[PDB]
Amino acid sequence: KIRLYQFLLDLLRSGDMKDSIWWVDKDKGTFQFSSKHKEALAHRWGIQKGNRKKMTYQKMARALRNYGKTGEVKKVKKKLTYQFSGEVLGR
DNA sequence: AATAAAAGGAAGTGGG
DNA sequence: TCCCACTTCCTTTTA
Ligand SMILES: N=C(N)c1ccc2nc(-c3ccc(-c4nc5ccc(C(=N)N)cc5[nH]4)[se]3)[nH]c2c1
Repeated sequence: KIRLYQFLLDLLRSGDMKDSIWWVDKDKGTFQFSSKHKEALAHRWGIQKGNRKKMTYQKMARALRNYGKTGEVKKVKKKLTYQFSGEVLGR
């Protein structure tokens, strides 16, 4: 099954949910969620995974935070903003 | 207060 | 057995 960081990168590449997520500086890999429209993106993640419960942005961001140590995705000191690693952006 | 963003410990679920 | 890669639950903290 697809990994969360890959789901997000795929969305950013396709533009399919541009009202929920967008690049801030794509060269740096920084991206930002919509305050008002992030829940619809979280719902889509849960449905893609076939999880038992409805996915929420809160639970999706809980998963995102686990990438902090390994480095695939890091939180940026800006509202609803995160940053992919160079490895993730290259691969 | 109401609302939201951010955090993280801990236990549960998948598929190896 | 026991890690993967989250998911789910609950509580706290800050703005
Ligand atoms: N509404 C808003 N416009 C808004 C905008 C930006 C915000 N940036 C925050 C936070 C930053 C740090 C926070 C925090 N540091 C913690 C340490 C420990 C724990 C714990 N559970 N031990 C919890 C913590 N939370 Se909250 N809140 C914002 C709100």
